[PDB]
Amino acid sequence: ELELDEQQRKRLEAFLTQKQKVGELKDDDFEKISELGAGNGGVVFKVSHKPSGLVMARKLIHLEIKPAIRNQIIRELQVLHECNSPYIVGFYGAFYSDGEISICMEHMDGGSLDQVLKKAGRIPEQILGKVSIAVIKGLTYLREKHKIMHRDVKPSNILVNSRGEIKLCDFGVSGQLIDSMAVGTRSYMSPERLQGTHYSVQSDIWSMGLSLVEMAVGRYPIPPPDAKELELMFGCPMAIFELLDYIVNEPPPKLPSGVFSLEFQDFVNKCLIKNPAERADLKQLMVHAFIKRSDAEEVDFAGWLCSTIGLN
Ligand SMILES: Nc1ncnc2c1ncn2[C@@H]1O[C@H](COP(=O)(O)OP(=O)(O)OP(O)(O)=S)[C@@H](O)[C@H]1O
Ligand SMILES: O=C(NOC[C@H](O)CO)c1ccc(F)c(F)c1Nc1ccc(I)cc1Cl
Ligand SMILES: [Ca+2]
Ligand SMILES: [Mg+2]
Ligand code: NA
Repeated sequence: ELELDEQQRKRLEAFLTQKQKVGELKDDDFEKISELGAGNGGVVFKVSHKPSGLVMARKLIHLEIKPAIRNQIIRELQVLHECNSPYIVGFYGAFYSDGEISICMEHMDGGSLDQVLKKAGRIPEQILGKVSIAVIKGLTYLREKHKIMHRDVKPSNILVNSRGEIKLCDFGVSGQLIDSMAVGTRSYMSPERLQGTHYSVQSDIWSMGLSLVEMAVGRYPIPPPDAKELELMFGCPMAIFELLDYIVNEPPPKLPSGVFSLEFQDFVNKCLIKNPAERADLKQLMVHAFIKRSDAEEVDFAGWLCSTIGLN
């Protein structure tokens, strides 16, 4: 599942060749083009790297900490130069400057899936089959090649582009950056992680499953939509601490029946089993009926995406 396509192998080669031409990244070398969005502790800009002419996405994480500390995150982040996969957002470099840490990456012109979902309303099952393949492959890659688990799968961390690529970002490559930060939503965290118990890649599988249900139905799915909400949805509020308690104590969300294929409902159900030991693992998901069916479908993801977000 980590074997590269010809077109994929080529795109990777092109990104690396371009990358080699970029030297050490420095603050003054960037011109801001626009604001891509912001989280609970970071802002992201679309920027031009003046010298190279490359357009990048630059994330600034404003953090006030001794030169000692900062210099350590920069060190761990250097691992990103080794994360090369069609399913992982490309990295250019990381530097510290005037209080904030900068992480420069490949700009994804389709933005993140939370943005796409807001535009689309809900994302069709066949499109989510391709998204599922990408996420599982991206997680397999991180695990196999870098012994890293993502730790923060959610729609805003899956990015897409007009070429039809789907990629993960914001994965836990640096332990120190994770600690020095660590308030990001806990709303996609597995029950085991919320309970302080057992967490491995199994926990990313839960987050992917919950993210797929949200994108399929068009709404964060906890607590479940009542009969009349589903009726308006297809024809066919809780405070954060209340929501995390719900996740730990109540049965997992599921897709509504009768609108999605049984293979897709079964796939999400296997990702959402509360017991991480019973929950499917990457190897099992890679050969799940829904994944095999989706891999065989010729889905024009870029055409769907471009039409939907009005790209162009
Ligand atoms: N490489 C990139 N290309 C295009 N858009 C990007 C890229 N990286 C980030 N973005 C956008 O920038 C937004 C802000 O990113 P983040 O600061 O990581 O916040 P978030 O992921 O939305 O929320 P938190 O901080 O985890 S709660 C994302 O939601 C994406 O829409
Ligand atoms: O950025 C991260 N989380 O979201 C930040 C949010 O803005 C906080 O509110 C993050 C967390 C831990 C870590 F180890 C990283 F490497 C991170 N960033 C990160 C990882 C891979 C790539 I390719 C690009 C980036 Cl940027
Ligand atoms: Ca400067
Ligand atoms: Mg993010
Ligand atoms: Na600056």
